[PDB]
Amino acid sequence: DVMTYIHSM
Amino acid sequence: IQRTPKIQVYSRHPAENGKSNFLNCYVSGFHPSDIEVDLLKNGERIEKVEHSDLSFSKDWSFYLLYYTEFTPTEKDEYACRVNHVTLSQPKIVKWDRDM
Amino acid sequence: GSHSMRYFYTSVSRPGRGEPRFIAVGYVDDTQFVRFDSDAASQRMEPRAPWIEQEGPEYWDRNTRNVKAHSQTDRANLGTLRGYYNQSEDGSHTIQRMYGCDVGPDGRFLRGYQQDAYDGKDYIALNEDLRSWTAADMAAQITQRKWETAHEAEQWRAYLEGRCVEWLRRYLENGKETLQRTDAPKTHMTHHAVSDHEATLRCWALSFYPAEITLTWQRDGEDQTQDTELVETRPAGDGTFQKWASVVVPSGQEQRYTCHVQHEGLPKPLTLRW
Repeated sequence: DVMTYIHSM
Repeated sequence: IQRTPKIQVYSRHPAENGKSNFLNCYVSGFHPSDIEVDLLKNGERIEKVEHSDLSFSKDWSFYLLYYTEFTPTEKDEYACRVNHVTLSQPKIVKWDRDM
Repeated sequence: GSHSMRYFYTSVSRPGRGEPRFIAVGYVDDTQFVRFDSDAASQRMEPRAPWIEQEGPEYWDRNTRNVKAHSQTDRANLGTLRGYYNQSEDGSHTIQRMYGCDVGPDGRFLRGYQQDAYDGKDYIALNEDLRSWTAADMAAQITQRKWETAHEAEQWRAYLEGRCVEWLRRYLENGKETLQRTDAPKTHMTHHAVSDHEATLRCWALSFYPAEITLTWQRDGEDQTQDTELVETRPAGDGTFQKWASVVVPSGQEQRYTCHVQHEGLPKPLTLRW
């Protein structure tokens, strides 16, 4: 199960 | 900098003439990921070759497996031709049944 | 013993050409089970293991939604990091991300991780505590301050200690047959004359799982890396792995040399002699 929303760099 | 591929050409099982097998070309340790890998039978590119999904190792270098089903004979020579930005000409590695 | 779940993301900018390409792959231990490719036609997370096919349509809807979001985030990141480093729009650049979790033999959470690379070099990593960041350079420190303010570590910690471990345990259960197996190496030796004076001894390990293995040569019990060649462990194509180690020895002295094979599926290490 992948990660949820990832914050931009 | 850029990292040149390590190349291994090999069979899934020790080769027996007349018995179905798989021909593998495993390229690893390279960067960037853009690469072309072709399997050759007597110098000629084999048409239907599959490959694994792009992944990479702990040091961030990429690896891929290219493969095709084949039946070894005594006469046929096989090779893997690897085209990468680090290589002025494609590197052609011959299949050795004990490597 | 222990197990792991890992996702590997690669994003590559294609200047002159179209959008950057994003490729994601998921593994449990050394077995891949899913893929997403932003160039493929389906535009869905796809199965790549028999035991993931029993997951319902909601599984695939969620994993597609989230990994598609990741792909847009990593495309945004390529232009952002090009700006950070003051690089031209002409060159191709790569963002890689690895993340996942380990569980012990009891199935309890051991550790989680998330680390990012730019052009094959470390960029920023989540620290072991899953509460702080280690940045590699000045550009990465901009990202670190952004993620500190956004409480990005909390999001990852809650995932790595929660759904990562819960869904890994589920995969290990659903794929007991594949994932909780150990395949001991089938071993043999070959022997080829180099000349009258020398010969090559090659020690083979075939058909083993997991990939972790040690091949070593000794001469009269002494560790021997002089004249030895060790190839990288390689996939057989059928879910097992292969490795060999060779040494060049004086003809007639083959008896002095032992190959030592260590693998999780071997209750005792093997010694092979020609």
